[PDB]
Amino acid sequence: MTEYKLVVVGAGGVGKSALTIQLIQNHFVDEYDPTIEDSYRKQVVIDGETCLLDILDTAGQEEYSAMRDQYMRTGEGFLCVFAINNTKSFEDIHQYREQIKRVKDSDDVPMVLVGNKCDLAARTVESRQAQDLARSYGIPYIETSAKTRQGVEDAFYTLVREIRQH
Ligand SMILES: Nc1nc2c(ncn2[C@@H]2O[C@H](COP(=O)(O)OP(=O)(O)NP(=O)(O)O)[C@@H](O)[C@H]2O)c(=O)[nH]1
Ligand SMILES: C1CNCCNCCNCCN1
Ligand SMILES: [Mg+2]
Ligand SMILES: [Zn+2]
Repeated sequence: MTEYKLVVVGAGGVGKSALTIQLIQNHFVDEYDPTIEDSYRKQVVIDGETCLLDILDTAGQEEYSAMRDQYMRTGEGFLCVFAINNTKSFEDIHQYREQIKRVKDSDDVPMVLVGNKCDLAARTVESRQAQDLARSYGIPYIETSAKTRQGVEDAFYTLVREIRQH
């Protein structure tokens, strides 16, 4: 069975753990819920393929940046997750994509840009400029809401498709 090693990157609080738990466990978490599992596994069906998903859930804080260089190196695809209500997290996508190309030694790693927290009305990152940042990266863009399950599978499965196409 094909195993897709996925790594969730992005600034702190954008919903990296929420997107991961909503995919593997079908349950939404907030600040009060534990998010220290880091490593996840689940058998899913993507485009008719029954496969195994290895989700490497990383922390977004700069304290764990040196810890992100060690793991995620063994990752194949990456979800560059930001929050549509936080403009800094969207422009922080710059330093995370650049941190993956330096661990991968490659300009085109299987990658995906994720705009999370779409349920909230206080959008500060218009989808237009997010679709353009992902287009300039040459990677797909997925708008998600880990709170309402919308786009959650679309983000992880499209990144898996990115791995296949690479
Ligand atoms: N409304 C809404 N809130 C969300 C969504 N995803 C995450 N959140 C909220 O954002 C906060 C951070 O969630 P979390 O998944 O831990 O984000 P994180 O990027 O993993 N943080 P860290 O980098 O420290 O691991 C929580 O309060 C959570 O409820 C979403 O899609 N919608
Ligand atoms: C709350 C949940 N923590 C996830 C892992 N991060 C360690 C530091 N985070 C600060 C608040 N983040
Ligand atoms: Mg987290
Ligand atoms: Zn945290």
